[PDB]
Amino acid sequence: ARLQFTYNHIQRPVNDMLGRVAIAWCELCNHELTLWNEARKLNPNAIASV
Amino acid sequence: ARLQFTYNHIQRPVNDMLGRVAIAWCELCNHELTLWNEARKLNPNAIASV
Repeated sequence: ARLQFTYNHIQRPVNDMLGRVAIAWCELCNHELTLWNEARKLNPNAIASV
Repeated sequence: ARLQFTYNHIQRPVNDMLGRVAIAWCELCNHELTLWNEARKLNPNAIASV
């Protein structure tokens, strides 16, 4: 708990590696939400029941 | 670089393994393109903005 953010040269690779993971999830959510919100308008009963 | 494609019995398992990976990606692209290209006709503004 005292060391976690003090060693700058260890944190830089982590910020890059985890930042890329966070972005990948964000792009995937936008893709799925866009398809789901369009199907919702065509057939409300099916989408709501599922 | 000299060994890579000369040891025939090593390359056969690799051709099978990687051939299967390439096919899996190809089938997945056809599935996603088909859904995306239909949504594009229903709501061009939402799809283009994303």
